[PDB]
Amino acid sequence: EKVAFIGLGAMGYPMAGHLARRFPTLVWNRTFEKALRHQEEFGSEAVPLERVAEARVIFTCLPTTREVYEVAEALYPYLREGTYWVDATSGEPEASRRLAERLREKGVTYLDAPVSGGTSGAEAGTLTVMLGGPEEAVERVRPFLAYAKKVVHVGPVGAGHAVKAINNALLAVNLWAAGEGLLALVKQGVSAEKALEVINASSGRSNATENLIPQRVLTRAFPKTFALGLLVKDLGIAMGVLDGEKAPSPLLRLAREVYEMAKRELGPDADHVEALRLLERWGGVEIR
Amino acid sequence: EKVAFIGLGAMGYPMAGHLARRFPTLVWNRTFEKALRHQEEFGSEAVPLERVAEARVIFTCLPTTREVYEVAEALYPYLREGTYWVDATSGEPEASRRLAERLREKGVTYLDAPVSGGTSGAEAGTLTVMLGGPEEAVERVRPFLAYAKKVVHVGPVGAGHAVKAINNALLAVNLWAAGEGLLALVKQGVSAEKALEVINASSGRSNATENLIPQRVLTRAFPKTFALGLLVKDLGIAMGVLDGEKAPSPLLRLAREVYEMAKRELGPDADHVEALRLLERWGGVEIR
Amino acid sequence: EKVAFIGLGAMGYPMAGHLARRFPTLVWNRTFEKALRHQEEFGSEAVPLERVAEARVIFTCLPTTREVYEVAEALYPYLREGTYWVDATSGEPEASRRLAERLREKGVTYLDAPVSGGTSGAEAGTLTVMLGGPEEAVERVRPFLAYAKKVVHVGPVGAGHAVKAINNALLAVNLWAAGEGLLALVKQGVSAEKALEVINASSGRSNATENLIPQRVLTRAFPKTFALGLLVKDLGIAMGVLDGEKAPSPLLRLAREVYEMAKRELGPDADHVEALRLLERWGGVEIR
Amino acid sequence: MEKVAFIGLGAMGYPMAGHLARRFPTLVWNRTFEKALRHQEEFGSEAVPLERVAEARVIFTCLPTTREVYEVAEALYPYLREGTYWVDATSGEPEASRRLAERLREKGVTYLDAPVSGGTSGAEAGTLTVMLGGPEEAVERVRPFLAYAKKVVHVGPVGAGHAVKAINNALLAVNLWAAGEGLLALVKQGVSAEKALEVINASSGRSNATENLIPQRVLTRAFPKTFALGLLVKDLGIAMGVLDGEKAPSPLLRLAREVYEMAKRELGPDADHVEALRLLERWGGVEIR
Ligand SMILES: NC(=O)C1=CN([C@@H]2O[C@H](COP(=O)(O)OP(=O)(O)OC[C@H]3O[C@@H](n4cnc5c(N)ncnc54)[C@H](OP(=O)(O)O)[C@@H]3O)[C@@H](O)[C@H]2O)C=CC1
Ligand SMILES: NC(=O)C1=CN([C@@H]2O[C@H](COP(=O)(O)OP(=O)(O)OC[C@H]3O[C@@H](n4cnc5c(N)ncnc54)[C@H](OP(=O)(O)O)[C@@H]3O)[C@@H](O)[C@H]2O)C=CC1
Ligand SMILES: NC(=O)C1=CN([C@@H]2O[C@H](COP(=O)(O)OP(=O)(O)OC[C@H]3O[C@@H](n4cnc5c(N)ncnc54)[C@H](OP(=O)(O)O)[C@@H]3O)[C@@H](O)[C@H]2O)C=CC1
Repeated sequence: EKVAFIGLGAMGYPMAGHLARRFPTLVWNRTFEKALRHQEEFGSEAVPLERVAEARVIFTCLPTTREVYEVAEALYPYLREGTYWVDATSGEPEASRRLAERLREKGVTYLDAPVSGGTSGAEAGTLTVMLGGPEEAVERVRPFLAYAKKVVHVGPVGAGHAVKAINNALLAVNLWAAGEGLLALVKQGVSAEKALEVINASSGRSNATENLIPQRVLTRAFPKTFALGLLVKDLGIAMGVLDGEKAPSPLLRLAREVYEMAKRELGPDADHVEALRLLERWGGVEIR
Repeated sequence: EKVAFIGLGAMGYPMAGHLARRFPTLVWNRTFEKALRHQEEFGSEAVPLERVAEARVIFTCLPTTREVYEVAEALYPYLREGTYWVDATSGEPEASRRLAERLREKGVTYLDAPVSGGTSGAEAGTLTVMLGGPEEAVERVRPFLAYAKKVVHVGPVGAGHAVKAINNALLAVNLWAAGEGLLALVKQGVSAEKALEVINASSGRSNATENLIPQRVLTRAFPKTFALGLLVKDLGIAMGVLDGEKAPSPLLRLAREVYEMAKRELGPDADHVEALRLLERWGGVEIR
Repeated sequence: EKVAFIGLGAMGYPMAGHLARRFPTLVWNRTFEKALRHQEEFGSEAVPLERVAEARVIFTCLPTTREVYEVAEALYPYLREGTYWVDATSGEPEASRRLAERLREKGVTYLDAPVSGGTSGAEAGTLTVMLGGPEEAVERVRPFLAYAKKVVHVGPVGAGHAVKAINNALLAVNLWAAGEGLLALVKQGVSAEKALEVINASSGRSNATENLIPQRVLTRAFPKTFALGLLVKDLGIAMGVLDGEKAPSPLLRLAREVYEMAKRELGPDADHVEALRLLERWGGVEIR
Repeated sequence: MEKVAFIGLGAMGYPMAGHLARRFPTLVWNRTFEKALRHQEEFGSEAVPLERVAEARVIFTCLPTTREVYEVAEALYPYLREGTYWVDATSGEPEASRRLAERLREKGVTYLDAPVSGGTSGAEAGTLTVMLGGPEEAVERVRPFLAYAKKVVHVGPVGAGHAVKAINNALLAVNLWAAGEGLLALVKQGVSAEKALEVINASSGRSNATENLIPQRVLTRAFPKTFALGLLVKDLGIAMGVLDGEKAPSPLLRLAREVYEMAKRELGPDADHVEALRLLERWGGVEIR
């Protein structure tokens, strides 16, 4: 059937590409040049936002729930009953539930579907998806997830965003702690390369030490794939998840504050892994 | 040639078993019944501590450098020139360098060779070894490491212990943060099983979420393989490493304090993963 | 002119008494018994909630903004233009700003006016008031604050609540840090009494070391004046203040988590200063 | 006749030795000797080469760290006479100071750690608080010579004074920084820092930091230089050593050392300790005033 994608960003562009190669796909983006470019590259069709309502399934991958609200309100007058809204934005659980209630007024079923895998996973089409919403709706949308591999239904609306936020909080902690430790080792003469060869074959290994630090930090490449400002935004959502019960969570709480320092020192558009540059700055040595 | 192993503990017993099946091996343990048991099971030879001096390579896997010192002093009169001392204890860099100096007076070459892989890695014989010491000595001992797989030379004496401490600090942080995050998700109705299925296929994954939490926490098994007290001891050594330059290290500094709380609440002989029981206690819910 | 006071708790009862001495005063309490008692003691007049709208100045001293909202909704149909609402509740800045906007629709000017000084200060009529609101409105209500001594205009609506929350957050940090410090000194043999004599005459002094620890901890008296659960609640409001700009605030964020630990270990009913009992438990020694 | 001597005429030492100079015949020495000469002209002390310091019955030192105390002790070692007292006002290390005490004992010299609190203003007023560590007999003998102090407390054996000083400064650090985080948040939402402090200083959250440092140095934008940020970090380092004794859970104090290290790395060790708040203003994009 016909699907539509809104938000052709670092993640949305490649994600919509997989959709375009499997289904008749309509695409829209605020900066429309991206939509025209996408049409030429993948066979999708660039359309005015209003036409997105023609789709059986509408996909969004925007910065925050705030922007998803914006596009939903713009489409509200045209939305048709029986339509599904798959939101791949790393959004806010509560605001998303309110959005789902609003969409139901038009017979549109909303599901939070944030993802993990980065731009490389998006390009490969192997993104892990954490779905939140009705089981019946989940079954209906699974076949349309052409850009994913592992798809997990984690609960009702909002549960997906909650799991994504916590996942990113763990990534943040793992990455920053590794930075602190490696900086200390490098300063006393240990090869960062050697330290990681050991760590990645030991109990302290994480996706951060295995697939981010060696490739982006040791190489000094620091490619831009996920804005530091967006990671801080996710950490903020994670704090919201922690506020539910407010059980003692000193480590994750501190994580939000340290990444905020990095954001203030390096800027929101720096890559998230560049947060380690702050440690290098204070340390007076590069993790190299 | 002859090798000898001192300290048949959770790690030492299986480690010495690999040596016993490759080389003529002598074994000794403070609680001697363990040595007699080892001899019966692996074909090693239980001997008085003094006879360990007959070995070309002496291995130790004790609690701390303090105990390595105790054993070394007891052996001083018997140590023979040309002997190698491979210390698999998760020891202190500085104290080990001092010990290496005094052993060098007897013609004994000390190498810090701490390991990672846990009791399961020790049983399989796939331990990762991080060696600190002279290049020539490293090449001489490699063939005797029958309980290892990945063996990395990370620097001079003490460097091995330094890397191990940092590796364990990363494990500690990764593990606790995961606990804080999963606790929050569980309290709002999300299955830890589901959350981990997502996380272990996402960017927040780590050895802690992949191989410790599902196996020990979700199952409620909490097997005893690595004492919480020893992990706190390792964290203490890591803080010594951070003290070298004293670059801002908020996350790792906090990690030592939270695990200390767990130790004081649960006892030093609880398994290190049981630290998460403190979070379950505060949260009033089990991580499942 | 006529005034009305809502909420005759440990703070409100004496506060309304000071008002009764100067102006015709109407009083209301969730439970009538207290209002009748007040009338019989001060000459105020106990009335049904509806009559409170007859006053020129309405005062509220309730548990939280939630209750202030409840009373506001009940009085809304009766509120008259040109009326002032002075809220002495330790409320939430944001929710209170929304309330002020709602009340403005009725020509009612809301001013947040939390107090410090406790029951002793309320009884003596020497409370310190931190006012948030328009300059002209502040000048208008100053002469009505019969229960106060120091009255300070700290900013726009919400600023009073914000200062109250931050103040208690600082009290929390100062008290806990002092505990960690004193615990270490006591463990190594230093007299808690002598340590405090020095500190209280030195740069590290605070109201906590000066008027709380020596009188309540060293003596083991631990009198109940401000519940630990209430301090945690105020710390929560403080985190909300922090959330406005989200500038790096590691110390204050950590403070909320450590007091939450105390609350979960000792219970909400324990006095706030008893939080140090948790440190005593871990340290294995009393701060005395 | 009996004389006293002071080594290290710094921010603290200069005025401290001034109080001694107007009270007893005092010999003074400073690495940068021009400082010693100026002191003689200003207080009536006698600037002399380091060797003459051993002529004193009581020798005072107020140097950066125990390290400098050590090298000055070695230089004087061959001249030290039995029966002399060494009053060390340096904010030093407990353990290193104990070894120094043993070493000095070889010459019949009695060491006492006597770190102080009160800042340069307290030093000038002669109202410093002193925390003594050492033998009761020695303490009683030195009390009458502490002309720059008001409150004097014997807290224990050698090293105990330095320990209490380190913890005191750790508390100051936490109090000052937390107030900064809180004030930064308040100013950002339209709250008057001046008025907020008036309330806080009349409430439970008050501390010496909010009462006598922030209003006078930050709100005014004056940021006078009286106590180097680098030295405060050094003190926090010593405080961490005190926490290492038992290693009971101490999250707040541990974190305090890390945040001030950040400030030191960003602003430099020679900035004033209170300038650490400039880092918060930097991140906040607003000044606390
Ligand atoms: N990058 C990564 O590695 C991962 C990111 N995510 C999450 O995916 C989401 C998007 O991230 P990413 O693709 O990197 O983001 P980018 O910044 O690359 O793209 C953001 C997209 O949102 C659009 N947008 C922004 N504001 C508006 C608006 N007001 N109205 C309409 N469209 C708007 C942009 O349009 P325009 O082109 O006009 O600017 C752009 O298409 C975020 O929630 C992020 O946290 C999840 C997993 C991984
Ligand atoms: N367990 C794990 O998962 C891992 C542990 N390590 C490190 O390995 C080292 C040992 O750990 P683990 O095997 O779990 O320890 P255990 O507590 O199981 O064993 C400790 C061993 O040291 C011996 N020992 C203790 N005190 C003395 C002494 N005074 N003189 C002589 N021998 C003594 C014990 O003898 P006895 O039988 O008489 O008590 C025992 O053989 C530690 O440094 C630990 O941090 C490293 C990686 C993994
Ligand atoms: N400032 C304050 O508010 C307080 C400081 N303290 C403690 O007092 C001690 C001194 O602080 P402060 O007075 O501010 O320090 P300053 O940096 O102002 O002065 C340090 C003094 O030590 C001397 N000095 C430095 N290195 C050497 C050396 N290698 N050999 C001989 N003399 C040396 C200096 O000599 P020169 O003139 O040649 O440079 C100077 O007289 C520190 O331990 C500090 O932590 C305690 C309470 C308060």
